[PDB]
Amino acid sequence: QVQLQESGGGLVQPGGSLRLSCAASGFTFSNYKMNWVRQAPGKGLEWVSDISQSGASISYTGSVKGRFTISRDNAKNTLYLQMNSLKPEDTAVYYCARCPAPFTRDCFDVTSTTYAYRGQGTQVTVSS
Amino acid sequence: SAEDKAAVERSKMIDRNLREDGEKAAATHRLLLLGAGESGKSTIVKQMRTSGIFETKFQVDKVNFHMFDVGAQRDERRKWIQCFNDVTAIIFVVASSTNRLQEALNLFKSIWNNRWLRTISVILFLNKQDLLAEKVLAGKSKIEDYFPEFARYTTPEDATPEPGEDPRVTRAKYFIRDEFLRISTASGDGRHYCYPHFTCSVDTENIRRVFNDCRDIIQRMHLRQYELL
Amino acid sequence: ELDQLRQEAEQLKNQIRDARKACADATLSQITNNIDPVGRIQMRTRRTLRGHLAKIYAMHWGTDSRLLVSASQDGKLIIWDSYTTNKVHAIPLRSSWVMTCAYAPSGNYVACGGLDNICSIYNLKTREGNVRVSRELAGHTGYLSCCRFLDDNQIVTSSGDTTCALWDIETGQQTTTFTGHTGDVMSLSLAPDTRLFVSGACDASAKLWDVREGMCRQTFTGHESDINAICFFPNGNAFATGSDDATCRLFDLRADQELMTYSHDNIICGITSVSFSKSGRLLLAGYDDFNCNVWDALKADRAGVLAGHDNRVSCLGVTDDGMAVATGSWDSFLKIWNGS
Amino acid sequence: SIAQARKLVEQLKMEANIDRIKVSKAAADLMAYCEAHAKEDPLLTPVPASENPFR
Amino acid sequence: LPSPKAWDVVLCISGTLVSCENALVVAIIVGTPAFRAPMFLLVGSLAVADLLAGLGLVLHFAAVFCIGSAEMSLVLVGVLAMAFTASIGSLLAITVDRYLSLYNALTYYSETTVTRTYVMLALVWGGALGLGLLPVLAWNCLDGLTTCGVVYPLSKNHLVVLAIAFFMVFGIMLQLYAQICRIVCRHAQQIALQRHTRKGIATLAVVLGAFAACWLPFTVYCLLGDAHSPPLYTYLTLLPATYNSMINPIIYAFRNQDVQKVLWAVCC
Ligand SMILES: CC(C)CCC[C@@H](C)[C@H]1CC[C@H]2[C@@H]3CC=C4C[C@@H](OC(=O)CCC(=O)O)CC[C@]4(C)[C@H]3CC[C@]12C
Ligand SMILES: CCCCCCCC/C=C\CCCCCCCC(=O)O
Ligand SMILES: CCCCCCCCCCCCCCCC(=O)O
Repeated sequence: QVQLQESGGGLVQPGGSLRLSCAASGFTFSNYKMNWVRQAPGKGLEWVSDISQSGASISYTGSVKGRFTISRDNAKNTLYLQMNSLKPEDTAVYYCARCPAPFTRDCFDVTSTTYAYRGQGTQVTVSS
Repeated sequence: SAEDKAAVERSKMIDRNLREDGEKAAATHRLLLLGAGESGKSTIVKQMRTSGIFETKFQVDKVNFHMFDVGAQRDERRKWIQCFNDVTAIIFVVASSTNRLQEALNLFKSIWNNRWLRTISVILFLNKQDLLAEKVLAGKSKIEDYFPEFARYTTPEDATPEPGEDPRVTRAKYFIRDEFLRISTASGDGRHYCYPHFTCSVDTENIRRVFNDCRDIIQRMHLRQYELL
Repeated sequence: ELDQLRQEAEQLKNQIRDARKACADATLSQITNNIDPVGRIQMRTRRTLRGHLAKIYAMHWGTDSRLLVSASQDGKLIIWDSYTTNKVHAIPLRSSWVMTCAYAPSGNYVACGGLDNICSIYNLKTREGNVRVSRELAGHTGYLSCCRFLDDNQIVTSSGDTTCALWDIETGQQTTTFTGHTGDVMSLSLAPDTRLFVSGACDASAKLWDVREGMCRQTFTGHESDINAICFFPNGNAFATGSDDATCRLFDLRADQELMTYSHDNIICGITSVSFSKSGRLLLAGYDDFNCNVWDALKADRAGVLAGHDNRVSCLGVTDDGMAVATGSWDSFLKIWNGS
Repeated sequence: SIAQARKLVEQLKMEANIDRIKVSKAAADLMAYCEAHAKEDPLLTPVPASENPFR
Repeated sequence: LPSPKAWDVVLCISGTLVSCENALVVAIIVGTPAFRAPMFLLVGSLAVADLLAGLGLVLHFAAVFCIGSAEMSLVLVGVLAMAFTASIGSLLAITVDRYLSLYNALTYYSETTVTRTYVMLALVWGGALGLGLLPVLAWNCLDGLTTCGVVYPLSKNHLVVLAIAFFMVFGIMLQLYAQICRIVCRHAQQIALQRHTRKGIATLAVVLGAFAACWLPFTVYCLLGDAHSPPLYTYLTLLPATYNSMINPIIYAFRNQDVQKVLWAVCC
């Protein structure tokens, strides 16, 4: 029974900061690769960042590079995103996703067609 | 031997139509075509010319090519892609004008690093050049805020600009191309390569490009067998 | 009103989990601790079948235990005699990307399907001596994954649009639709009585379906990745599954839980196919590392290895009398194995 | 989205109220079936080569 | 009756080694139905010719030293000449097949290739046979109507024409490999431009240097030598022509991947 539950989010102001957490259960956490995706009102799903099995390779998208920081804790099976200096364009729902197979170097996990190994998401609103 | 010598003879007539059919199929090259909605894939198909797959056929210098297109399938590609592990090449069409270039690059990376697709080559068509040429001259710098490192880029030495073409469109084109070559020349093996071309909307020379890329692919495979490359 | 329904679903899941945990008094591997091991299983190749020119992708035995059918990606469907290696039939398909085939329990029809969203049915009796297309079923909206005859006039299919269907061949129309999976359906298995069937999907889940009613009775979870294969235990009260997480598992219907797990530390590749033996004591599995493993099903101990293929092993089968095993792989050859 | 949740709740309610049996009884039945048909598994007890259709 | 020298024992040892190597190669090739591509046929032809030349050196030392006969010596000399001619022909055939696989790369898997391979094999062995019946008929000695060459039971014109044929074959191979080098250079420059030549140079040096440095001495000696030179010259210039039959299987057969996998599975 694969389960992923997100925590954090809420309403903040420009220039603020937040810390989103993702707790996983039902699989061997350290065998898989993890990533963060988001969906904005009136748009589709967008890939934000990814981190590998150990944490020696990290990848960011162009617009959030330098402001976000991803990390994982393998002993407590947790994923963390630290968001700094928010902007109004960062108002969206955020999801924590896992790649389909272990010991593998690629992933197909952004589909709207009900990808099975991601969570329910958490809402982040930035406004005055 | 009335029961035999007739079932043994029937099995030999079947085995010669099997070898005769496989003789025509050894002179034909099969391609896989991928794109998206924005990319002008339909115009390319038309220029070269509710079901699961479509097929088109063309012939160049008495050589035959078959090109296959995916129709009524779902959004998730990770299972039916494995059927295409012995094609000669994959043609990838990219509309170079939501951050759609980022997800195109992500799909290219997943294709490149997948097992059972590690020996297949890619021909890259960077479509819709006139849209970029019009957009970058009207103060629309989407590259500057979707790709920060474009602020630190200069034209490469091996650039061959067309006459009467501004430097800015040249920098944009070669930046977008080097984005794909960075992935291509990173985690290869020596067993497959990438062939990029700049394509307009409606053109008349893509057939020669496919011909030449396939010929180079087969020559390189052969040269790798003989320990000469 | 998503919050209330989600909370109610959570409460129902908790109740189900508690009711299941209240029953697991003992484990299977404890009750089978005073059982003699089977020993060492050596098996040897008797035949090799040649003639396909691309990768073979599916096979199926006939009920007489002598003839078999196979499907390749060169557009060919070949019917083989196994005692002699004579080619009895060779049928050219209209499409190249076939992914499944089936052989009727009576011996008069065959079927196939693939990436063209159609199921094609061929008549073998052929008063004029020519095999010709007899039927085409054209209702699914995603690629065809598996199919199995119930009788001469009914067929069950699974599709890569997250659905299963029961078809009446005579009129060419669907009779029942089975929905409820949220991922592509990969395999199905008919019961010995054919009043029920199990199904496994690319959401790490299996389900049990009633053919006449059209509803889902039980759902089984416990794997971690996509399920690729499934089959019944010989008496129809249990089944076995294999996934991409490199593990096999045995599930029971009446206890509604999991009983046994088959894995090892040196195996890091997925599983393509599974099958039982006639008595139900051995379990045979095929892998992506070009080999096949034979497990003792009552004690979760390895008992043998088959190693004869140079590419990915794609299909596996055992006859109704249990005297031979057939394996096919991506290197275009079929091999028959027997025990001395 | 609401209708899917309603259908899921209905299916869970249907699946919750079914009868179960102890694990030990099922294991005993499975072991009894395996032991009752041992003398008729040719892959477990190979036959002499005279009776082998493939040799 | 005559007491042998050390050179005879050395030749016997070389023949034994050549025979063992080529027998193993032939056994590996013929024992698998998947090795039926034309290049496998050409490599197998080369291996069979080398094996015949290997077993042909064990019938020239234990025939005039241990059985005391004369006709057998003549027959075995003819067999050796035919085997060497066949090996040269097989090398030329392999080179032409590689050039054609590069030049017609896009229409290379078809029945025309098989027909061409059959014709090439027929021509190679027909020529080898047609230059392997002179030592038994119409080219002998002990008649006064000829002059005996460096080898005892042969005339002089036979060696001269064989040398001319060898020079022609060498020139043809040089031209073909020049064309192959042009193709390789173009591909290498294109690859290296986009931030990606020792293999080519090393393989070419081995392939085109072993042949010349093993066969030129004897070929030149056949022209400059006569029947009055001491036999030590013939014993000293005839050894590299035998070492080439050991060098060839390593270059052309044992560096393939399928044969390496099969050998690793079998021996280990
Ligand atoms: C010992 C001596 C007498 C042997 C002489 C052998 C030659 C007569 C043979 C061996 C190599 C052959 C060549 C191998 C390669 C080619 C390239 C080939 O190019 C083509 O394929 C274009 C012609 C076509 O495609 O029909 C033309 C024939 C040619 C020159 C062949 C001509 C005949 C050659 C020189
Ligand atoms: C096709 C091109 C021509 C190739 C030329 C090959 C030359 C071969 C000629 C002679 C073979 C050697 C004969 C001597 C046998 C050994 C006798 C001895 O040991 O004394
Ligand atoms: C030992 C005598 C040497 C004989 C040499 C035989 C090999 C000659 C090969 C000639 C090429 C035949 C194929 C030609 C192909 C073409 O013309 O397209």
